[PDB]
Amino acid sequence: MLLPVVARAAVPAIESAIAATPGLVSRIAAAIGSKVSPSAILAAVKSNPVVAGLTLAQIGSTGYDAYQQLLENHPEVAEMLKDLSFKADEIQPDFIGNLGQYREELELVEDAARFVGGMSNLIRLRQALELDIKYYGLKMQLNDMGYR
Amino acid sequence: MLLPVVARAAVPAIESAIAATPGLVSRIAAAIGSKVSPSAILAAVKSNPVVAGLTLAQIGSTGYDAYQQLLENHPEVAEMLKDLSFKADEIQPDFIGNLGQYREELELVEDAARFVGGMSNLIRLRQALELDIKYYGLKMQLNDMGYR
Amino acid sequence: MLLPVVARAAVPAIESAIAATPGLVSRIAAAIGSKVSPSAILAAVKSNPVVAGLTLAQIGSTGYDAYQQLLENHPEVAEMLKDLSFKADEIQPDFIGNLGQYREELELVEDAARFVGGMSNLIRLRQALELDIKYYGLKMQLNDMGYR
Amino acid sequence: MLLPVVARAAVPAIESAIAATPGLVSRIAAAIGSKVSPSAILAAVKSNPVVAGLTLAQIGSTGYDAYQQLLENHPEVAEMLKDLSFKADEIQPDFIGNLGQYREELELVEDAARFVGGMSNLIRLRQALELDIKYYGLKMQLNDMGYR
Amino acid sequence: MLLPVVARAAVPAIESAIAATPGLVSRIAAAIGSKVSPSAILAAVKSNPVVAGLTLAQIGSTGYDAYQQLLENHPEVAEMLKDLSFKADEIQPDFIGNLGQYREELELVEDAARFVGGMSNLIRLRQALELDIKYYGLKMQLNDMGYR
Amino acid sequence: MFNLKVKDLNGSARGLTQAFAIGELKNQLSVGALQLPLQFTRTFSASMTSELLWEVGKGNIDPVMYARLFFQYAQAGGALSVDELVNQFTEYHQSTACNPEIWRKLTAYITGSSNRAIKADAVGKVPPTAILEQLRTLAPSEHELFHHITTDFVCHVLSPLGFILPDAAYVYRVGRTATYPNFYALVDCVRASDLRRMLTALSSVDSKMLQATFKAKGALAPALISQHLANAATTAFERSRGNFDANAVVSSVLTILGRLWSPSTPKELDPSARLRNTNGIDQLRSNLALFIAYQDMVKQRGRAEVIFSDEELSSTIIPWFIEAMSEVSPFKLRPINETTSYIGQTSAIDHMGQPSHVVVYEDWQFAKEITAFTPVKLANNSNQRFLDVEPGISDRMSATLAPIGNTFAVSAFVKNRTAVYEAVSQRGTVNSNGAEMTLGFPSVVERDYALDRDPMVAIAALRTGIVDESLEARASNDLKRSMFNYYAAVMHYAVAHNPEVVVSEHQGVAAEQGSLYLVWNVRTELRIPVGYNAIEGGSIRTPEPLEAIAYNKPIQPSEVLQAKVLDLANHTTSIHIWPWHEASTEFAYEDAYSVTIRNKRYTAEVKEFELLGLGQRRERVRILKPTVAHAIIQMWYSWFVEDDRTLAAARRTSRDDAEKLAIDGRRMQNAVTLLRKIEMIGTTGIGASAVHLAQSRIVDQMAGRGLIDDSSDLHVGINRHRIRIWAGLAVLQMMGLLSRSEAEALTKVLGDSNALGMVVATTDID
Repeated sequence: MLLPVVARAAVPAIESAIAATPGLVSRIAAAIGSKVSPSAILAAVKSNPVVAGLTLAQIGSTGYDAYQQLLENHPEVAEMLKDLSFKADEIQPDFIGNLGQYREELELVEDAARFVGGMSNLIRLRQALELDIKYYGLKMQLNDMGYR
Repeated sequence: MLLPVVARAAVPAIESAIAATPGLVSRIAAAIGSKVSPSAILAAVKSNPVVAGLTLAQIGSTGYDAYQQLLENHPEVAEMLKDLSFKADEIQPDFIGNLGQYREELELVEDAARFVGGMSNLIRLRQALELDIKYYGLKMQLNDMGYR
Repeated sequence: MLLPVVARAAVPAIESAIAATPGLVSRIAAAIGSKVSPSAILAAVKSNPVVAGLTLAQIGSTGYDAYQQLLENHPEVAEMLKDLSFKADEIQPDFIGNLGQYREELELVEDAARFVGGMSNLIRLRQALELDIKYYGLKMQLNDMGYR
Repeated sequence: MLLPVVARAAVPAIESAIAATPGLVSRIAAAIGSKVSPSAILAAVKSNPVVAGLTLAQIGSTGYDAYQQLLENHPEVAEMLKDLSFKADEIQPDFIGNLGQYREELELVEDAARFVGGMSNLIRLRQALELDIKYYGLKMQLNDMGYR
Repeated sequence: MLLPVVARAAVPAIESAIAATPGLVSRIAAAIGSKVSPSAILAAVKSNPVVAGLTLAQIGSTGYDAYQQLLENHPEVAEMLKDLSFKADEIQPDFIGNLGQYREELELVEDAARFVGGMSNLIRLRQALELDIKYYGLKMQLNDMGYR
Repeated sequence: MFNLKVKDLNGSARGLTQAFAIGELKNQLSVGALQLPLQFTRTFSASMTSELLWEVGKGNIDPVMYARLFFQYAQAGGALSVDELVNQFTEYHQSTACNPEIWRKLTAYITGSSNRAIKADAVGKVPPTAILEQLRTLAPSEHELFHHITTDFVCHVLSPLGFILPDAAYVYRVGRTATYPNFYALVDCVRASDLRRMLTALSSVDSKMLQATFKAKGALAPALISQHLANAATTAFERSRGNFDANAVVSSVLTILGRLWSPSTPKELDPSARLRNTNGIDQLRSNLALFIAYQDMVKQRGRAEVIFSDEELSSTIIPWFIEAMSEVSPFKLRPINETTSYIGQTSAIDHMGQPSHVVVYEDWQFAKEITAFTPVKLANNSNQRFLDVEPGISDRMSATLAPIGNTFAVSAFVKNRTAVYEAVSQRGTVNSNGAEMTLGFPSVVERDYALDRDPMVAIAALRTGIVDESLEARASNDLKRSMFNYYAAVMHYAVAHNPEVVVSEHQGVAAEQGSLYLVWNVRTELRIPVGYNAIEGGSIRTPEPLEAIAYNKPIQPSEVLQAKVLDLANHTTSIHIWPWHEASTEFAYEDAYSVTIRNKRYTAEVKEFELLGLGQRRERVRILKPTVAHAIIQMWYSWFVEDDRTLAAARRTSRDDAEKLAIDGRRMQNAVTLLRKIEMIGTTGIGASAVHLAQSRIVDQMAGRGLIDDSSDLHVGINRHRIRIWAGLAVLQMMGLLSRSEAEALTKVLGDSNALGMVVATTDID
């Protein structure tokens, strides 16, 4: 059973998406494993928040707010839905041998960062040295007039 | 009496459905047992929240949000409303005979889950052993460069 | 003295009723018993919450929302306004003689309810006996597999 | 990752910017370092709030409100996002020689301020001595009538 | 720096004022001391809340809400903004010579107010002795009936 | 340091509010409309119990701590529940006790003879690892903790006979026990008593008659051993059988307590005068841990139903629960004034008497011991490794940390907060908002260090009530347990300091049948409410346990709160299976001291082994983490930085003269005590050695440049006070007690005050 606080905003968004197109109804019926009829998949949405979350993962254009509301209400549907929703992304063939060419150089970045302090300290030191000479001259002249 | 917060959403929706069609007025008069006039069925709705829930279940295209809001604000009515609004689902002829073939499969699934951990752990381990080898090589190379 | 949160929704509703028709001005002047001028009835509404609720009970279409809001925010006026707004329902002559025929039915229903539990338990038992037999077989087969 | 209260305002602004022009897609792809595709940069935004802040620093017309809302609901991204978002201003050639001529003015102003009180007291004293004589006469006459 | 809560309501107001007319751009550039470019005055607004208050004082209709919101969220800017944003009121020719004729009047008013009570009590006593005699007769009649 | 607004307590601190405890996501919760007074006088609290190490490989059976290992394996192992765990253990024990073949086969193995008797002299020895490895094959299961409990049962009954080697040992860790019982913890304390009744029958098997006939005759057949074990196994199995559901016992004894606590129960469902006069209901009625467990029960379940016969069965199920509690358990009944005495409170007072800021803190004791070990494997691809302690490093760091514990008290932190808030106060009443509350609990940040958890997620859990789903189970299950403990401890403190409590019943939205909540009747003698209620009548009725703290007086803690260090020194021969890597840290460090001597900069590097008395860089050694020391130092640092930021915010808008001089003198007094504190740290064991090494690295670098020796009156003193401040920061840097960002910010705060100049200005004489 799905809670009514979620269901009030979750049901008409799915119904409007079905009224927009029925080509996603066969997709969600083959995805969850229910009957292809809209009343059957809507009853499955009303009776199971996991099925509701899988439908709100199949459509997320309008069902993003309802997905966030079911997310904020039930945590366990998210803990199970991260496992049930997993697509392994395509990896490049050149990726690991390409990443081997940067070992010589990330080491150099870290050996600088340990000396300077933080990462932000390194970035700000880099910007301060790359900065123009007239800013150093302005700093010296404000110190000459007696300001700090 | 019916709650005012419930009534402000329940009364104009029912009256709008009445002004839409009077066949539903005759239908809800036959369903509840009140007099067929709109004033009589509305005086029943404003008096009894069970009868208000029965009418908001008889009209369902336009009264869904008010129905779920009544179900939010009155949790005491939910048992009797679920008992009175009940239909037997049409069961399939081949269903239990098809189900008895799966005792061989579910037993193996549960025996694997007993060894692994949870069913979430079984899903994640099946995904990992289904995963490509390049990701294992990538994790080995990040460990080789000195990154945990 | 009426509350401002009530009055900000009550006063434009009464103004809209006056802009709808001026016969209701004479009607509420005869009902409350104030002067027939719209300024006098609009001053009486802001002066007395009882008079405000009586006006919102006189006019019915647009004033129902402001009437329910007044009934929310003013609990002390509720019993007095229920007393001042009382009308006897029309009773049919054959109602009591028709009711007297039903004690034979109701006594048996109350005895069966005392045996079973509540009326909800009686309804659930009547549904469980009225249900199909394949559900009994399905329950037996899920217990046969070992699932409870 | 990015909070949903920020993301529900961030995602439609990025969607409107991409639907308005596709050149800013290539701009943010070269700026952040993601793939040029809208799905990839939107996934980077939804995954990393620093990347979301870099995109909202790239697009500036309709992204200021989402940028400030991210700065509200993410206090810890602020220093690193400021260090990453730094454009040095173009200093004029005449500025420090122009500033070298105001050492005469500023020292006299500071000596008079140390005499009077604060800079606010110096400004109020200068306005009072610049003010019209009729105010002095009015102050004298109001004191003469017995008012202070 | 400027708070984001102020900034969200402050920055598009100044942008809409510049889009309304460019004659205000040179006005606020002369008033603050910025360059005539809108990017320069916008950087000055986003950097200094005193400059933000001076710009929201120069544009008056569309930025009064952002002005009051800045004055809510920054109590520190208020005294310095009142010191900078000052214009002398024009005094009438015969103002003090006209005011010299009221020492006869206001002394009598204050001496009467001391005997009466408060100024509110003197106003209510003046209205009670200005009021018609039929109210006195009605008070005596309601006391004749024993109502108090 | 957790800062909350006592007025907007919903959006401020939802994780500790009673509206959230009984299911109000909205702010709608009533003032005390319909009421019924109550007086609580007892509570089930746990003892002063911290985690420890216990070994299982020996012939002993300790039933309470095998129960505790079941608790940790079921809960902290990610398993289902200790209820299901004890159910599967009863099934396992039934299968091995009602089977005669097993107790013959593994006596044939460990005696060596199937049919013929053994003589008294030809008695050999088999180690218990071997009998475990064949018990795994004969009587299979999936839980090692059953094979251990069978193994040392048979080793206990054969150890006087001399058939087993006493050599091997083997050790696990046990975990941290909560103080305040959940509904599920009450269920588990009912199942653990039945498991203890199971195991104490196995613990009493003697084999004295078998040993006596062995000595008297000279021989015995293996059938006597196989009978004498399989009789005792069934005598424990007979104790195992015939028990109640712990769920259906606790849910039935909590529901009737609900129905005779509430003021608005129906007359129909209402306990009659027999069960109400049950011997013990008068004691379980005035109990507080049961109230908060009832709230959690009806929170989780939603409702409650009775199963037992409500007249005579339930009037003899109740003393079974009373016996399960009153048995030696983790949870013992104590008076309500005893359990929450480490909390303290202070406030900042207006001229009318009204609080502006209220501080609530835990009083701790600084633990000042530390251990250094090295991990030594047994075989590759086997995590059976064991680990050797090293004195001469742990002794050095203990002798360094022992003076630092004598300068970091917890009362002297709130005592400095109060001086700040009295020194920056204006003369004007506080009406715009309630008195803001800071609560200093070092235990939150201490568990954040102990579990390697971001502090943002714990502060977010206490703020918005909910926990995060992204992080793993072994941190989320401790976050939720910790959060329940904070809610329960707040209500024990509030009820023990306002004993005038009156039970209402929430039925506004009413997503339940009946869910109860207390209200308090504290008398105030104030006029403007902190929080949001009405102050009418000389006393206030508040529903929330935190406002009732916001109206108290200053309270002084009578007991410190103590955390003890884990024990690696005593059992140093056993092998260690518990995760030693999460509770130990890598220890390596580099620092450098720079000083300018007449327009020339001189730098002196230093390493950690040069400070520790070592000559060679050893790289295997690991320190067991000092989470209590690190938490106390982190609370001190965050409070120092916050006080300085508030004085820098008030000095700008003082607009006065005497108050402005007071703020400036407060800042100067503050920074010089900070400087003297760090400099007193820099004279300890590691610090003095860092001084004596960095001076030598500086002096042998001025060798080429001939320079004239200076006055040696003030110059020695100035360079001494600068090198000691450097060493004092470096030692707290090298132990984990201070991050480099916070040491650097603390150095900036000490540097921009000219604090060393103001300290040397009192080592001159005019």
